Formats: sequence, C-alpha cells, structure tokens
Amino acid sequence: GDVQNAVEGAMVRVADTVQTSATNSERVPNLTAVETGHTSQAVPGDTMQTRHVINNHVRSESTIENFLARSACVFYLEYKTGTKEDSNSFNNWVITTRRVAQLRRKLEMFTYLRFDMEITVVITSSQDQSTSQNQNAPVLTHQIMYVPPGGPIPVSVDDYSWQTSTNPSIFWTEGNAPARMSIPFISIGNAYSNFYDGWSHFSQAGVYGFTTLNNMGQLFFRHVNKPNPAAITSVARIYFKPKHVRAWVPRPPRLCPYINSTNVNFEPKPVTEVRTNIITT
Amino acid sequence: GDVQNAVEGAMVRVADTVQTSATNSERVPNLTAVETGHTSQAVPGDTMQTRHVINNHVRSESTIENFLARSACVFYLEYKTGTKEDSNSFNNWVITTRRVAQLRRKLEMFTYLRFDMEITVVITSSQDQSTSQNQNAPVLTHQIMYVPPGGPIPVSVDDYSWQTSTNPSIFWTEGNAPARMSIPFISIGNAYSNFYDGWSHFSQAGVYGFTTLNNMGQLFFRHVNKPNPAAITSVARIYFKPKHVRAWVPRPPRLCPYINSTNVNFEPKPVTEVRTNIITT
Amino acid sequence: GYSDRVRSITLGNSTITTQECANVVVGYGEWPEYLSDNEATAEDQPTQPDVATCRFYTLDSVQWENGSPGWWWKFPDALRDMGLFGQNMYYHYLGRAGYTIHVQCNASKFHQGCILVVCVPEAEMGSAQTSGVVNYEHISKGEIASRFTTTTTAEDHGVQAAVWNAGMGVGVGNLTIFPHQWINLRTNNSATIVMPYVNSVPMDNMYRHHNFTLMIIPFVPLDFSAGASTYVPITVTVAPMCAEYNGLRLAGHQ
Amino acid sequence: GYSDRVRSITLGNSTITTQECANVVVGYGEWPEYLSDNEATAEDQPTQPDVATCRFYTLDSVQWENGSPGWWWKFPDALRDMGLFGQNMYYHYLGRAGYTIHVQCNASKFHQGCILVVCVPEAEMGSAQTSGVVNYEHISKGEIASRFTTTTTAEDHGVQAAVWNAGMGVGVGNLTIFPHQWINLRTNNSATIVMPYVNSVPMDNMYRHHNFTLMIIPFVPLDFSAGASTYVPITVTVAPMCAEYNGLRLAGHQ
Amino acid sequence: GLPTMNTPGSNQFLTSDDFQSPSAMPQFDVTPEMHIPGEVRNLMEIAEVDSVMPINNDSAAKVSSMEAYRVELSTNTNAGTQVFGFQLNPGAESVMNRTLMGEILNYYAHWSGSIKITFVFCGSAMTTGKFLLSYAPPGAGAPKTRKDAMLGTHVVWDVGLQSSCVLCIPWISQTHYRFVEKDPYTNAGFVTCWYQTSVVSPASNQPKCYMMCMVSACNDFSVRMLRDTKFIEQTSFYQ
Amino acid sequence: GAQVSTQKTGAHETSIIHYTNINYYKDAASNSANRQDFTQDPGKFTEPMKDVMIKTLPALN
Amino acid sequence: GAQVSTQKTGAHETSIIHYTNINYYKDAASNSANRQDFTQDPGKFTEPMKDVMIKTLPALN
Ligand SMILES: CCCCCCCCCCCCCCCC(=O)O
Ligand SMILES: CCCCCCCCCCCCCCCC(=O)O
Ligand SMILES: *C(=O)CCCCCCCCCCCCC
Ligand SMILES: *C(=O)CCCCCCCCCCCCC
Repeated sequence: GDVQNAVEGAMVRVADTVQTSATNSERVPNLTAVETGHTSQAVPGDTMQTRHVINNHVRSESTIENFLARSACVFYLEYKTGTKEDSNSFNNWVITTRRVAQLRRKLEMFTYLRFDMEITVVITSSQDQSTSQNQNAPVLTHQIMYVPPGGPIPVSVDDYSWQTSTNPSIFWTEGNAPARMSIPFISIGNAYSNFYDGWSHFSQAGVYGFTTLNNMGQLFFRHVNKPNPAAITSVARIYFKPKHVRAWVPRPPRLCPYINSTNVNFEPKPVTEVRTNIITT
Repeated sequence: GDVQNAVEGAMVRVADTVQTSATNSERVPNLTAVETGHTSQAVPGDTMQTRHVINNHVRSESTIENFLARSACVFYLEYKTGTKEDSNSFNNWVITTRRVAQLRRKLEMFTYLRFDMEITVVITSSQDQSTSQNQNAPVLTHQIMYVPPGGPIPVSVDDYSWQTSTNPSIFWTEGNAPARMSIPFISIGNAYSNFYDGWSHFSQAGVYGFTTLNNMGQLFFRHVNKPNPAAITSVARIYFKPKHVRAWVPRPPRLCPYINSTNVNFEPKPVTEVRTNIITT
Repeated sequence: GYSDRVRSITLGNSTITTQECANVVVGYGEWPEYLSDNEATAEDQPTQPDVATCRFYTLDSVQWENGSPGWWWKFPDALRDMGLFGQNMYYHYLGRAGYTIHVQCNASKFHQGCILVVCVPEAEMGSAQTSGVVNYEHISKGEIASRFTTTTTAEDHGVQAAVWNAGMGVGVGNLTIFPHQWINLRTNNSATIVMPYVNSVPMDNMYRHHNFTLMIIPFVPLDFSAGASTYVPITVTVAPMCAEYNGLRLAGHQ
Repeated sequence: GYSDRVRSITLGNSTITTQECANVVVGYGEWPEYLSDNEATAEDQPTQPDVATCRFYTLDSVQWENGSPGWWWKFPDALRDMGLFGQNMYYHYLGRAGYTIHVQCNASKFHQGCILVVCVPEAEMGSAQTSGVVNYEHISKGEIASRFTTTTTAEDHGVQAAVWNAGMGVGVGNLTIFPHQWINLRTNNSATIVMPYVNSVPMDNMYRHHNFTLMIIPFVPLDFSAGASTYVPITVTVAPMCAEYNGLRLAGHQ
Repeated sequence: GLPTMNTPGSNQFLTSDDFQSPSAMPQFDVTPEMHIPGEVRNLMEIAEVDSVMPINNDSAAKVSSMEAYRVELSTNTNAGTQVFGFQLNPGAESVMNRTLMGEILNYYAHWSGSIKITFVFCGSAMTTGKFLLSYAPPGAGAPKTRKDAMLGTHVVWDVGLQSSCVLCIPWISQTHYRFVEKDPYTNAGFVTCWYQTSVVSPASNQPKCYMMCMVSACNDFSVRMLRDTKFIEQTSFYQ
Repeated sequence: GAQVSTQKTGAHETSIIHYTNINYYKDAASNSANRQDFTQDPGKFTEPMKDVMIKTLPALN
Repeated sequence: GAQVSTQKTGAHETSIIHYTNINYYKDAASNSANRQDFTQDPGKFTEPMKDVMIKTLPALN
C-alpha cells in the first residue's frame, strides 16, 4: 500500500457472527494455555450457540493515520514588538514532541514511527498596557524561520540570520488564515524513534535516552514590523499533524505522569483505580 | 533539458557499492599522480573488499536550482508618510545582489549565472510616535516602481514619474498577501556575470570589476495615501529567488568577509581554524 | 614504444618538447574552436590570421626561490606585445581566442618543491587598501610576472596579493576547482593547460577584459642542499588557438 | 601500461602497495585454500571469520644496521595478539590457515645491502647449550623479532642463533630450498611470499606448533656513505588466508 | 466549496499584468471595422523610416532653426578636411537622439542592430565632390585624421546623378544588445565624415553648398526593456 | 491527471459515491492523509507462535 | 493542455504518484522552479584530461 498516495484505500469490515448449534464433543476451543504467549482467537460461537449477524462495522477511526492525523498543539512561544536592545523582541523553540502531554502519549504508544507532517501555526497578538496603548498600530507581519542543525542562530531581533538565504521561512500577516506547511520524513534513520534505551557515548555514557536521537533543529520567531509607541505581545502556537504514517512495535500507554521533556522519567503510580470490594456492581 | 519547463525532470540516483573480493595483482587503482590535474575516481572497493550496497539516495537538494531557488532577502528600504516637502516621504534602491552577505556568497560560487527570478516584497508599517499617534489611519496602499536604465527618476513623492506610462509598477494595499513578480533573464549578455576581471574603459581604466557589467536599474518606493496627522513609517523588504537556473565555472566560496557592495575587496583571513596539535581526536 | 611522459606540441612555426609531462588538461573538457554562425553577433567578416597569431610565445621567465610566494599573468593582456597576436589585438575592437599554456620548470632528482599551475577565469582581484580601488599597473605588467605577496600590505592601489587568499578573498587550497596542473619537481618538468574561450559573451575587447589569470603558486617550497645548483627558473610559453578578430579601425588604446 | 614492478595486494580492509617488487612467490606452487571434506577429521563445523581474520597485520618492525646479523619470527604464534585472528586462535583447540607474507624495506640508489627473506616450514631450532634443552621465551617473542647471533653462545635455554648455521645445524646458504625472496636494495623495496598450510596433519593447535619460521638474514651487509641516512628499518606485515577453526571452548593456554 | 489556497501576489495591481476583467458595458455592438490606410503594428516600422539628422548642432541659435539639419560644405576646401564627427549613441547622442529612430529608442532601455546613414548632396547640380564616410568601432578613440578614419569601416562617396549615398553601419559589438542610455561598457564607436578629394565648382556657381543626412534602422534592428521616456514631463495636470 | 476515488458512506438498508483528487504539489509529502486504508494484521501480536495453535485442539499435548 | 508529472516520493520497502501542472501565464519566466532535474557531469571538473586516465593503470609510464 502507499501511505503517501492518500486516494487509495482498502475497505476491511469487521467479522460476522456465524450461527452456532449445540455441541457435545472432544474439541475444546476455550481451553488453552496462556503460558504459550498466545492470545485466544475465540469467537462467542465457541462457547454459546449464536445467531447469524452480519457486521458491516469497519475499524475506520482506529487506523494509525486517523488516530494520529488530527492536528495537535505541541508548544507555544511568546515575543514582544521591540528593538535590538530588547531581548524579548524575538524568541525560539527547539523542536520536540515531548513538551506537551497529550500528543506525546499518542505517539509514544509506538516505539518507531515514520511519517510526513503538516505544521499549522496560530500566531496571536495583544496590546500591552501603556500610556500609549491608544496608538494606531498597523497590521503586523510575522517571521517564522527554521534553522536546521548546524546553521546560524539569530542573536537579535535584527540580524543577518533573518535573511534566510537558504533556511526555510514563513512570512505571515495578521487577520489571514493560519500559516501551514508540509514536512517530509526528516530523519537520518529509517524511522523516528520515540525511545532509545542507549547512550550518546560508546563508553556507556553522556546522554541517556531518546534525546540523543531526536535532533530536529529549531524555530525562530519575530515581528517584521518596526515597533509602535506602545508594545504589542505576540504568541505563536505550533500545531503538528502526523500524516502518511507508519508505526512499529506497539507499547503500553504511559501510566505515570510525564515529568521532563528531556527524559523518560516518572515517579511510581498505582496500576489502576481502587474499588470498594472485589465483588462490585 | 529545458530549465523553464519545470514539470520535466531527470531521476539520477547515487552509485551502488559493488562487492569486492581479495586481490594480488599488477593493477593499482589507488596509486596515481596529482600533478596531472586529475581527481582520483576511486571507489572503496579498490582498496577494501566491500559488500553489495544498493544506494537509492539521490542528489536532490544539491541541484543548482534547489540550492538557489529558495527566496532570500537582498535589501530593505525605508519611507515615511509625507508631503512634497518631506525628502523622506519616498525612497529608492539601485538593484544589486552584492548588498547582503548570504545570497551573495551563494551566487558567487559560480562565475556566470543565467536565470529567471521571482521577486517577492514584504512591506511593513509602523506608527511614528506623536501627539497625534491616536489617529484613525486608513489602510495604506503602496507603490513600487521599476525604473529601467535610462528612464526618469522621481524627484519627489509626488511627480509625473509615478504615472508609469511605460515603467512596471506594483500597487499593493496592506493586510494582503506579499506582492510578487517574475522577471525574465534581463541581461544584454548571454549570462549574468558575478565577476569581471576588467575595466569600464578601453584604456585599462575607469571602474574595475563586476560593477561595470551589472547595471540593473532601480526600484522606487512610496505611499499612495495622503498623510494622516501623525506620521507612519514603512519598510520594504525585497526578496529574490533565482528560478530556471543555469550555472557556469564553479569557484571557491568566499573565505574572507565582504566589505564593499561596489567591489570584490577583502582583507586577508586565515585559511582555516587553528587546532591544538597536528594529532587530534 | 610511446612513453606517456614524452610529448611534442606543434603550433604554427613552433614546437615544444617535454620528456617529463603529466598528461595535458583541456579546460573544462573543451578544446578551442572558432565562433559559430549561431553564436555570433558582430556582423562583419572576422580576420583569422591562423599561423601568424596562433603560435608559441615565450613570456619573460621568472626565478623560483625557496621563499618566493608566487606569480600571476593576465590573458590576453600578457600577449599585448607578442608579435602579430599583439598587433591584431591592437587594431581590433573585438577579439576571441583559446590558448595552449605551457609552463616549464626543470631541476634534478636531488631537488624538491611543488608548484600549482592554474588558469583562473575572471579572477577579479581585491584592492589591498579595502577602502580604496585597485589600478591596472598593479593588476598586470603585461608579459612580466606580477608577484604574490607573503606580506599583508602594498603601495597605493596595489592588489592584496597575500598568497593564502589568492588575491581574491578565497582559500588558495581551493583554486584547484579551476583548470590546473602541478609541477612537482620529483614527478615532472612541465605543465600544459589547453584553455577554451570561457566568457559570458561571444567576443570581447582584448584590452579591457582580462578573461583569465595564470597563477603559479608554490605549495611546497623550493629546496635542495649543499652546493646543488641554486638557480632554477620557471618559464611560461603560451600559444593562442582559434584566434579571430572583429571590428577593425586604427591603432587602439584611446 | 602495467609495469611488473608495481603491485597492489588487498585482503580484508587492507591494501599494501609497492612500486618496486620482484614478482611474488607462491609457496611450493600452491595457493592457500580451505580444508576439504575428504581431508578433514574434526567433525564439528568450522568457524571461518573471513575478512575479520584474513587481513594485513603489521608486526613490530626491526632496524637494519650494517653489522646486524638477522631476525626470525614464528607463525602462527607471532599473530597470537593480532586482532580477531589472535582471539580465534585463543578460543579454539584447532586452527588452520595459509598466509601472505609481506616484508618491507626501502633505502636509496646510494644505499647498498641484501637480505634473504625466507619461510622455513618446521624450523626446529637447536639449544645453544647442546647438553640442555631450549625453551619458549628463547624461541619466540610473539610479534617481536627474535635476533640471530654473530656470537656463538647464549643465556640459559637460549637457541644457538649463530647465523651461518641458521639456528638449526645446517648451511645458511642452502636456506634457499624453502620458499624465499631477496630484498637487494639496488633492485627492490619489498618481498612477498604466499605460504600454503604446510603440515603433516589437516589442522593443528595454534600455540603448541610453530608451523613455520620467517627468517630475514642479511647476506650482504647494509651500507651507505658520508652523511646519507642512517636509519633504515625492515617492516613485516602479514595476512592470514583461508583461516578456519575447529574445537571451541574457553579462553586458552592452560 | 472547492478548497482554494491563495498564493503570494494575491490582490496586487501590477501595471504590466495581463488578466481578464468584466466589461462595464455588456453586449456592446462596437462600430464596424473599416480599412484606414497606414497601419502601424510595430514601432520598429517607424524606426525603419528615414528621418533627417540635426548634425549642424553647434548653437542654440541654429538648433531652433532649419540650419540644424544642413551641414555646410565648401569649394576649394583642402583634401583631408573633416566635415563632422560624433560617437554613435542612437537615442542618446544629440545628432541622432530625437529623430524617429531616436525617439522610438527612448521608450526602451536596450537596443540592437545596424543603422544606415543616408548622405544626400543638396549642392548645385553643376557642382562635384568626393567624401570619405567613416565608422570606427570602439577601443581606439575617435579617428583624428582621414587616414585614421580610412582604416575603419568606410564608404568613399562620389557625388553625381544619384544624389545620395548610404553609409551602412554594421552591428559590431561584444554583446547581443547595447543600452539606449550612454554606458562605457556598451560603447558603439564613432561615425565621422571627411573630404576624400574636395568640392569643385564652375565659374558663376555658389562656393558654399550643403549636404544633409538621413538616418534609419536596418532589418536587423530591435529594442528591449520597455521604459518611460525622459523627453516629456509635467508638474501638474493639463487643462 | 485526476484521480477518482470512493467516499466513506455507510451500510445501506437492504452505496458508491465518488470524490475527485488532483495533487497540486511536486512533493508527495504535501498530499492528503492516508485515511482510507482499513488494512490489518493482529497476527504478529495476537499469535507470534512458531508452531501453529489450532483453536479446537488442546494447547498442550 | 494539462501536464502530468511525477512527485518526489522515496525508496520503498521491497513508488509512482503524480501531480498536475497547468501553465497560467504567457511567459515561460512565470513558471515553477526546475527542481526535478537530477542530472550531472562532474567529468569536466574531476577529469579535464586530454589523454584518458584509466584507473587500474599507473598514471605515469
Ligand atoms: C518555516 C519552516 C518550518 C520547517 C519546520 C521543520 C520542522 C521539523 C519537524 C520535525 C518533527 C519531528 C517529529 C519527531 C517525532 C518523535 O520522534 O517524537
Ligand atoms: C515592479 C516591477 C519590478 C521589476 C523589477 C526588475 C528587477 C530586475 C532584477 C535584476 C536581477 C539581476 C540579478 C543579477 C545577479 C548577479 O549577477 O549578481
Ligand atoms: C490531469 O491532471 C488533467 C485532468 C484535468 C485537469 C483539470 C485541472 C484543474 C485545474 C488546474 C489544477 C492545477 C494545479 C497546479
Ligand atoms: C488543457 O489545458 C485543457 C485541459 C483542461 C483544462 C482545465 C483548465 C482549468 C481551469 C482554467 C485554468 C486557466 C488558466 C488561464
């Protein structure tokens, strides 16, 4: 099948209930051995006498694509309208999935993941309180610049780096529809790895874990407008949608709450919620 | 091939590793003579016994087009909302590649260059501080006018030249998508020349260097709106994208920092960065 | 028969021999040829003096010394005084030609040293005084070698000839991208580069435009020991190929 | 093309070049190959590490001096520490392999001297003290050259290394019956002997049995004159060929 | 509706754009087409038509008069004497600059092609003479002597019953195109005129007489990079 | 070069509607999400057995 | 007058998707970037030799 050729599906419905009659025999479909590592492929008709039901149900929304391909917020960043002197006049984000709780748990249900991605970004502005907040501020244009691992970081809201002679950038004016890009499978390895039980150094040391593999570069944000008399603050929300997805090695979903965006740390939680008695209604 | 017919490619993958066995012979693939001016076309299999690897890698992004065809900023210009009396009410730019550092180094890796160009221009406005900055300023329209080498320069924000009975102009209102044009291969010579080791005068004199050849004309900028009680400043960023590119004679990339947009001058820099010892880890 | 170390090149009333060459570099894969009816623009009949112009002109040879930083020559300008090529270049607004460049340098099994021999198209050089502009007399002495400097400074409107940046703001170790050979005294006694007409326009003025520069830069210094012949020169002989000229008038400079 | 003086040998992740060889001697006419199903006796599957074992191991090189009498190395024992060959030899009771032996020695037209390079099968050496027995440490320093002596005597259980009797009661001038070459400094800068597995039994223990000894003996002394480079080494690089091992257990010595 | 995505360029007004627009008068029955003689379909058709050059360009006095067009010749003028000289910048040099060809050139920034200067003798029918009509390509400087001029591209015009002789100036250039504006790199050389022998006349004939020069573009001429002319301007609207 | 495909409709009382696709961009990454591939193979997780386990038979014998 | 071409996809585990192009303007300068021509000829730079240099042979003889 070709995950990039969207308009090319496969309709697979759920299994029908075949009619069962009474039995008295040596065959035992519901007596087995869990030790084997095998899951019982029993159907209700092996235990009861069932009728004939035609299941036209399809496992549609549980497809890896339909599950992951809904655009989620991964991070938001903030920056004011200012001069070279103002540190806060621009900002940046090192790209990472592990910053938020919700998409992270979804992706982490799979060890290895290969996908293309749709990035949408909602940049929002607000007037700072000031004697000058009265001010005719013109429409603000914004610049989002991707700096891949190795290129020049912008040190100020106003330096050569923002030229983008080779880095990808998006210039976006306010009031318009949210900015949107598609990204290929950017990794150096044959699949993205949500987990790495290993080290950054051959000597079993340095950085432990997934961090080591997931070097994605960073997004730099600024206003293109010169500052109005009163400051205006903008905050950019970066949205991710995994499209054209393939997934390998399913994992148990995260039980414990996330602590660090850097590492897989947790503090131990109970297996489930407690109940009144082992016999419950 | 036809660099203007975009939707017509050529898929050329990288070379595969052929399996090598052990050898004991008179043929010497890795013994040669640098003096010749020739580069060794050795493959790892001439020195080691290699396995068979199928390289489906392609040299995609290193194509002259993919390398140059990313829209870069070449210059930005500034102008206030004003009257005939105000010199600063309009502005101009003599068109040149050599003004910025980043695109200039990219283009200059080739001696001769022939391309079409996509010009995008991000015009941004800001309110000047004033007792009147309170003011209901209506949407500002802008005029960008190209004056080719020979036509009338606008002496004021308000003169006959801005009629543009024959010059190309773009009128752009704020809030809308950035203005964009395509330009043909505008030169009088069969290719653009990033370098000219020569003179403007037959007598070995006058102007030395590339300046002599690269007469591209200029862009004049103004507000079309009459001035509001408080002034508003606008700054236009001109973006260039070399598309439909062809390149001749590769050069070493610029080592020394650029000094003048007019000439190729430099002050001598070291060949590389220094290290601790000739034996390094 | 035929050792590939031995070569004989004949052009006009000229033959150069060498018994220790290392092949010959045809600039950018292209052998020189005349301007074709498709690519032409000057409508007048070209004069093509063939053997009278296209022959081997030996320019003033320079001495290689242990500490000597390097040399450059500018073409076609170096040939502005070389016989009837020079005259044709003097009486015509436009000229076009390719060239067989032959650099000569012999020493001995006991001598050592290695020079880069390279033909750089459009080698537009920088002013030493970054603030100011350069000028012709510090750009070219016609047939006489302009020297590269080890010293980072020079007289009014002199080029910044500091060798490691090749007089043009780049790494000298990358000059190898241009058509080049090396005379490594162990290996060979000569270099030969056949340069095609490389330019953005079909013909050009022979004086105004220095179409390319011949740079000879010693990457490994000349050396020898205890009483073993001090003087070892480097001689550059060059022959114009497929030379043709358009636009004829009076003797020309201004 | 192809001068027969030039040679390139590649084995595993290893290539040796030489530009002054004198052919290559294949020991007793036979190129190395694996133990066949007819000649086999150990019933277990052999491990054959191919490129990991069969590659060029450069052993500790020795200095050739005017009066230096000679050197020997013992195989496979010299390789007991050379990478994964050594490991395989350490973890297996039985091992089998042939070898490409490449001795290196360069000097100059002005230097003179000639060494015999020979692979002697079963070179069982005599005790210096005829009354007593010899012992391992005086038989082999693994990868380090054991020297031949000009002196007719040695320390307790040392071999009688007196050069003219080759450490084994025979005329050194007759050693030539074994697979050999000569590095005569006038003629060549290297020797290459491809030795087959020569033994009376299909496989053997890699430690107990020194299957053959590499002897490098200077028949014409090293010489040169007035200030012309004193230091001239002899480097032995050897590559195992068709190596296979039987009988695997723990790390082995006793 | 159909998922459209607006690109950069959207809603701009480019002066040179070529788009379809709604008509404000639908189904208008246009006045039927008639013949009319003299259809111009390309400005080069005008540049190809002979204009007369103001070569007698010496003073404001003669430039606001008919003198401007007539070059004065004289009898008993010594042999190598120069009639006139100027560098060939069509559309830039005052001599050719505001002629039909010159004027067309001035709405463009690049030109190319051969030019033809038609020399007409308007002296007495009983009068005679021979002139060297020269064109020197650039690089050497303007021809100072009849010998210098002779070395370049030239016609020796013998005046007689065919009144006029044409000096055809060849496109000889490095580049495929030159600038209309004067530029050191796109220099086009010098056209000069000389007495090859002299103007001779009979007894009661006038001593001084006149020649005149027409100029136009040959079939290889063309122009590029459309621009506004410097030749017309205003401070305010007209009423 | 248009592609016609089938729309997700639903089980009808005892059908086929189509939609059109034209890929506008030069890069497959730019394409719509692969939402219509309802393919599956639980076998690798539910049954990773070397010896095939027949349901009507005893698991161990 | 539409053009159909191939999209950049990627090496698949042991394919062809298309895109559509219609040129809207009267001037070829207005067209998309020529990004899909992966053609090359290093020869002119890596090997500008008059006499062909065969790798297995000695460079000088
Ligand atoms: C303005 C141009 C922006 C270009 C943005 C490039 C963004 C690269 C995104 C990389 C996403 C990596 C997803 C990693 C998933 C994981 O392993 O957790
Ligand atoms: C509003 C109309 C604008 C028209 C703008 C015309 C711009 C001409 C651009 C010329 C680009 C020249 C690139 C030269 C490259 C080089 O040699 O360095
Ligand atoms: C195959 O692609 C040709 C079928 C008809 C195409 C109609 C195209 C619709 C309008 C153009 C879309 C172009 C996107 C670049
Ligand atoms: C060939 O061009 C005809 C194929 C069908 C064309 C569908 C056209 C799509 C809409 C019009 C685009 C017109 C651009 C001026």
